[PDB]
Amino acid sequence: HCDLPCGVFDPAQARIEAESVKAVQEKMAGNDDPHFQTRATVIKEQRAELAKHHVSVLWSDYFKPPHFEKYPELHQLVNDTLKALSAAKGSKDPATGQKALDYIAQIDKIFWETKKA
Amino acid sequence: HCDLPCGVFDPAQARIEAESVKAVQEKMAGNDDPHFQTRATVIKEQRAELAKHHVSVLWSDYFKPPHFEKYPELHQLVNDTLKALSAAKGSKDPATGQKALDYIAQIDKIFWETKK
Amino acid sequence: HCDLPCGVFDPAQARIEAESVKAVQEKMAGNDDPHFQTRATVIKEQRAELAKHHVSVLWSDYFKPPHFEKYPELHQLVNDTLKALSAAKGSKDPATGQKALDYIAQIDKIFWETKKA
Amino acid sequence: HCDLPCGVFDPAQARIEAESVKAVQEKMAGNDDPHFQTRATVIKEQRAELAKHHVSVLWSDYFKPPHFEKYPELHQLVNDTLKALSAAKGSKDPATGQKALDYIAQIDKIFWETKKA
Amino acid sequence: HCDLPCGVFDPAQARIEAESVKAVQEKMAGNDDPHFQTRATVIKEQRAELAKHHVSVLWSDYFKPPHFEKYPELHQLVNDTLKALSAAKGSKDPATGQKALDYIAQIDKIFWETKK
Amino acid sequence: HCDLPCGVFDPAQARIEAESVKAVQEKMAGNDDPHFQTRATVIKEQRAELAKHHVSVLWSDYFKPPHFEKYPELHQLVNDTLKALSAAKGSKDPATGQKALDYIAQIDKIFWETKKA
Ligand SMILES: [Cl-]
Ligand SMILES: [Cl-]
Ligand SMILES: [Cl-]
Ligand SMILES: [Cl-]
Ligand SMILES: [Cl-]
Ligand SMILES: [Cl-]
Ligand code: NI
Ligand code: NI
Ligand code: NI
Ligand code: NI
Ligand code: NI
Ligand code: NI
Repeated sequence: HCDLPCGVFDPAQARIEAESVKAVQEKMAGNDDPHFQTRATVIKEQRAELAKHHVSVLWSDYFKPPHFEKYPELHQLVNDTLKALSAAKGSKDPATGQKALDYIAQIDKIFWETKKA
Repeated sequence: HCDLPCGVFDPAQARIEAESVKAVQEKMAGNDDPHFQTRATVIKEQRAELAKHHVSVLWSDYFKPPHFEKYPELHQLVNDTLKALSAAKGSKDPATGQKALDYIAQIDKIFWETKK
Repeated sequence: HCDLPCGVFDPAQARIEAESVKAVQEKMAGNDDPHFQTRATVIKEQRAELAKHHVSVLWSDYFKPPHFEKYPELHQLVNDTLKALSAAKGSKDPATGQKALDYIAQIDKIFWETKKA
Repeated sequence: HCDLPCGVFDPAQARIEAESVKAVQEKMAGNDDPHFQTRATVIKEQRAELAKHHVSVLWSDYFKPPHFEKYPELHQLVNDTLKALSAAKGSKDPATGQKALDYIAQIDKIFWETKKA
Repeated sequence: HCDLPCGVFDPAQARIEAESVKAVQEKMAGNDDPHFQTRATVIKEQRAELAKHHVSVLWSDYFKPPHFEKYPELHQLVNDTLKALSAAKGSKDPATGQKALDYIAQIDKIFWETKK
Repeated sequence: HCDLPCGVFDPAQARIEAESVKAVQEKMAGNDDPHFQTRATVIKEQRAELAKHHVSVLWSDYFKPPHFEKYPELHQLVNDTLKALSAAKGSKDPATGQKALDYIAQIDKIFWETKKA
């Protein structure tokens, strides 16, 4: 995940940040205080950016030609995942955070299949 | 974990980073090229620091006074965990990586108990 | 402070960042411009976060088991200081920035004693 | 490039970092001092990582479905560019930096065609 | 620009970041949604800070005493440029973004003269 | 120091980071372990870089045109300090860390005068 390569990767890193994104979006419906809303927006932006970075590192550093060969939809899925995270940044609606998580979940299934044997 | 509070924590964040530290240590044992050794040292330093931040965060942002009362040894455990990580930082021996992982696993145990 | 170890520590690093937090809280009371309010919120989150990092570093990298023996309340003190910094992140009230300073002043008092003996 | 979106992007950001990567690799053949070699390796790693981040941001934030439609090789080219930057990180040979630059150059031509009308 | 020295500099790094500042200012004028305004404010602050770092770097790491002698006004220009960027940070008016861009263009002019 | 402006500045931030630089240079003379030498090199690059940021910040965000009028050599002084910090990044010799400190001490002297009048 660090590009040594160390060969340690886990889509859980991207998932956990994306789970924070959604958690924040949900908290934003419960407290209309301007200061709270602003801190939530600041922190959402950061966690969504870290999520994007973890997704991108998987795609660049972990996934290799035989994976792209076996999963020809994987390039586009990764791109759709990043754009869903951007749409989450730009939105207070938890449905957008959830969409990002659903995409990451497709990445995680593919990841673990490639880790098998 | 982002201090909103957002309420999402998982010691897996510390864990995966400390696993990377150990993995890098293991690889340093295999290949003595100076350039590689240096890159491994750079990376190990980053990963260990990240792991420390995650551990420090659980301690300050997740754990609360009722937990420190029920687990009177938790402050020292977290301190020892951070010191273990500093020691893995300073070392190429994967056993130091593993010691940090062992301490993290003690924290994870407590963490999931408090989730019940 | 850099974990080499280099042996250069000073709670002044935590203190100056916590002073910035309090000073930003004080400025927010003087200008209701929503853009200023938002920038102040961005800056206060960052500074408070750096203050927490400096405080954690002292506890993990400077203080050692004999210090914890001699000051059995140091563990809880450091935890309280970080929670006070998080409470100031979440607030516009300078009294919260002050409270974080109060705790930092207690750590600073212990620190300099350990530099004597 | 910041994901507002601000709509300001330029592959020159990724190019300039990748030009530093190569410059460092070339400087590494001229001075065998261990300390110099170490600082060069440290700085190479950083600039290659920033290059990767600029390439990834183009792919995720600037490029859109009609671009991927018109350039069906663009996903793979971006992936090859990132791996070339990783191979540059892992290498003292300026030919690896140059390969990363040749890839970025293909991205830059495509970028500017999509910016036309 | 990375302090090796690597010898690669281009005021385009400051420029593109300051162009992003101005672009964000322009967009703030178009859409008064609070969430959007906040995100624009977050981003503008980051981009402006990055631009400052690039400018400060040219000044310390690229420019040398012979340049400061040939261009006695360069120290003040760079200082003014950083202050312009701080002012764009504090403002939603794209004219402040443009002022910072104008100062950067003065630096770029001098920079390319010294490359000849 | 955070560009709000918040009005909290102290050259002690630059000073403590430059002390770390010098202290790391001194440690490198005491332990020839190649792994230690490399970590010391990593840490010294980072600390020196933070010191340069703190020095630049004072010059850009704290000092103002009347200060530059009263101290016409302040511009060159700040430039010299940053070049001295870069020279210490590039060196193992503590004399270079010391020189960076010497310059910082001169800025600190001017700073506190401007806090009086
Ligand atoms: Cl890797
Ligand atoms: Cl939290
Ligand atoms: Cl230390
Ligand atoms: Cl964008
Ligand atoms: Cl340079
Ligand atoms: Cl300020
Ligand atoms: Ni890795
Ligand atoms: Ni959180
Ligand atoms: Ni240190
Ligand atoms: Ni942008
Ligand atoms: Ni450079
Ligand atoms: Ni400030």
